[PDB]
Amino acid sequence: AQAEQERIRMLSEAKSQIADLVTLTASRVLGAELQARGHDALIAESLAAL
Amino acid sequence: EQLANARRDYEAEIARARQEAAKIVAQAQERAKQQEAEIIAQARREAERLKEEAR
Repeated sequence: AQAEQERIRMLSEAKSQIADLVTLTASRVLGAELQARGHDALIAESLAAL
Repeated sequence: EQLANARRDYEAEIARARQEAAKIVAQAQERAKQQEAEIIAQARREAERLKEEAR
């Protein structure tokens, strides 16, 4: 039972690490896209609520 | 003579019973300890195998 619980914990930790790596990769891709296109296009979103 | 024989027989019976009980108790304790040690070793081996499979 302890081995099964450890396996479940390891699976959860692996899923968490995969999510963190995916978030880091998405952040890097978004940063590259912002550097290429330019953040100025987001300025129009300032009037959504303000 | 009858009194002496009765006393000797009672003493011998008590000694034999005590020796048998002590020997049986010691054997049972040794067997239990060996079984517990073997169980601990088997549990450790199973845990190691499960950890390797999970890794």
